[PDB]
Amino acid sequence: VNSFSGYLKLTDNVYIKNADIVEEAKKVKPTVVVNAANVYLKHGGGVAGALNKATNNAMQVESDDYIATNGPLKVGGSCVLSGHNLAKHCLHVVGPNVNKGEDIQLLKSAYENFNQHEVLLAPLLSAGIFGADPIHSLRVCVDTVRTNVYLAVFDKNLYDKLVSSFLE
Ligand SMILES: CC(C)[C@H](Nc1ncnc2[nH]c(C(=O)NC3CN(C)C3)cc12)c1ccc2c(c1)S(=O)(=O)CCC2
Repeated sequence: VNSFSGYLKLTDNVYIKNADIVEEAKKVKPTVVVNAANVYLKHGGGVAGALNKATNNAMQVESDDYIATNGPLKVGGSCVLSGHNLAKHCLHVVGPNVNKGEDIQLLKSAYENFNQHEVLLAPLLSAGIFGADPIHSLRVCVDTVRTNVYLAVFDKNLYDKLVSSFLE
């Protein structure tokens, strides 16, 4: 149904909210929820772990079956799989992990995958333990994505810092 509410409008197509992506998926019922995935689709912690746990492990079982036949994804790449009880589809997107030496330039490619979907619920790519500068990831999102993206950032201090820096 894509019933997003309580979001700050950053541009004509980019919205942001201090919220848990899992709780947003449950209320909004989006056509697409984006997962901050790794190349082998192992959803053990962070955003991936929260989405997988909200599907009672159905996402991980489906992901293991995909990996068995198709092998790993590439950094900057993506894969559409079922969204289970959280969405119609889950778009698993691999952003670069700069804390593991991955190229930050690939973050533009990661966001480009959002342009295949009219409207998406998404986390801020490569933030958290992936180590990218969150203000830079927001700028790559604004500059790259043309479709409607609703960003859920589950940290009030980070949300306030991003909004303040964007309004400069
Ligand atoms: C920046 C940070 C605040 C953000 N985290 C989140 N952003 C939006 N929704 C979220 N729900 C939960 C959660 O733990 N949800 C569970 C509580 N439980 C009730 C459900 C966390 C989270 C974030 C964004 C991107 C990435 C990461 C973290 S990561 O996982 O460290 C590496 C991958 C890239």
